[PDB]
Amino acid sequence: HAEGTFTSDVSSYLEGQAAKEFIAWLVKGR
Repeated sequence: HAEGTFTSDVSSYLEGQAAKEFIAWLVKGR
């Protein structure tokens, strides 16, 4: 922890994961 100090990963992962919702929306919209 200490903004860079590992923390980066865990967060980026949350982001990288979350994205799906919209990534798929464009199909999972009809």
